[PDB]
Amino acid sequence: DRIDVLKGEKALKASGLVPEHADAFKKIARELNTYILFRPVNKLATNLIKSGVATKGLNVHGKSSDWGPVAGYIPFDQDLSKKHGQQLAVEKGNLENKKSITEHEGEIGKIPLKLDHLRIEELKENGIILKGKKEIDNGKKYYLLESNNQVYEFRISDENNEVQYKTKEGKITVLGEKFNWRNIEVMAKNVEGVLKPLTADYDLFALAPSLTEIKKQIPQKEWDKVVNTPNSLEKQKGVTNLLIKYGIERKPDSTKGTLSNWQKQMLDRLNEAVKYTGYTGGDVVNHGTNEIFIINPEGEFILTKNWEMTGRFIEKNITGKDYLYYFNRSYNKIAPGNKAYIEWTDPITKAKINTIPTSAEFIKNLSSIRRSSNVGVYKDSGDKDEFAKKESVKKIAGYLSDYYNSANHIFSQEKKRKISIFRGIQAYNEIENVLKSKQIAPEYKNYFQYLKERITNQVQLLLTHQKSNIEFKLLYKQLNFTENETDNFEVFQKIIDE
Ligand code: NI
Repeated sequence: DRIDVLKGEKALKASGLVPEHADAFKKIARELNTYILFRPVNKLATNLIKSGVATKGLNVHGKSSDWGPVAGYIPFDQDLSKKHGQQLAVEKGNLENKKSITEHEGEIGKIPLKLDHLRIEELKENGIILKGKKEIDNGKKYYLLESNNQVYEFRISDENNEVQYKTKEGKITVLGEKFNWRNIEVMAKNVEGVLKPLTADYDLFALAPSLTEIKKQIPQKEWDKVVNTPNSLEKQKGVTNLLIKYGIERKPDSTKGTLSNWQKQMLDRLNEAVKYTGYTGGDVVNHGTNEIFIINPEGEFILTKNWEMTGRFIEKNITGKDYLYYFNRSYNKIAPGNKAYIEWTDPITKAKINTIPTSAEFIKNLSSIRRSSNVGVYKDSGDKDEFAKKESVKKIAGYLSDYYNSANHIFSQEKKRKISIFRGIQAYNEIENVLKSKQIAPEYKNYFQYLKERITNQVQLLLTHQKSNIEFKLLYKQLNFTENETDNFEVFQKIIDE
């Protein structure tokens, strides 16, 4: 799990959050016994945010800029964002910015970018732009601004800090355009009749509260009456109903993007803590859901370098220590040694995967196959057994997610690993049965063989991680040395041959 992660001040610098904000979060995590995870913030947006600039909310999906004079802000023209020249990307962004203005009837607009005094300085402190030799045009007083832009040229003005821009001599934008000097406009919010510029916001990746702490707050009588009973080990639906009842876990059928009542109070707490530190731009956190910034229940800072590392960190320190977290995205629980993990290629996206899919990924994968081959999982037309067939695929999707999540509501840490392995085995079994009906189309057959192999591989590495001599023992316990050598050798030979 701790695969070369960063921590302390180095983790804080890589995350982009403003130092005083992260520090106030540290207290929340500690007062509430919760893990707080954030996506990394655009590092060129940190100063803007600490200086009070407002953050973008739900209504603006335009990417902020990482380069040029506009760096940190959200350019109306997305060819000035972290998307240097991706045709498809820039076109999607520009559209979103236009719609942001039309759909919010005045609450969102665009205003000319004004690089004040201190900002130009800050840009100069970094490798972004430098001031320079003045320029004259239409009786206007200018100052070009040097930026490694391949395709654009910029410049500022004197009285008004307005910043302008034009295409290079014979260069074309990625949309097939070119033009003369136009002011640079950025996305804005209508505060009290006045449009204020917007910058990057703090993206919550997750909030993982303590399950044991939660249990302690629930009336003892009710808990023992909803938990301690008939469900033998696995299948704790009771735990789930209590978490929903007391506003800890979101409603049954998660609306488009609803937040649990505990999550809403947590947002208020975070935003309130940031205001208390002098922030005057409103809220810094606006919704709750490849490096990840982590603040643990002890106020420590950690930063994971990629998704596999953060998936393993969550399993070991958060989920494995009884904090709450649900995986929607998959990862390999045990990392690759010499023999790389086999891969599957999505027919449509052409993406490659080497993990056991979670439920939603499984549903998507099957969707790619359905598109690409134009047939469903089964072949018998005039559906008969149409009920079990559908149920069958549903059971597999359920077990794939259980492999990653059944241990979320299980208290015993040693039971967590045991239930997870067993879930993987149930998935394998269900998949094999689907293949044993012999009524599966061929493009799906290949994908199911891939699932069988990855499952087999991971379940073998998990068992061994616990008991390194378990392979030997599973076979050894089945042998009998009270018999004579020859008889005992036949038994051995049957077991490994079957
Ligand atoms: Ni956001």
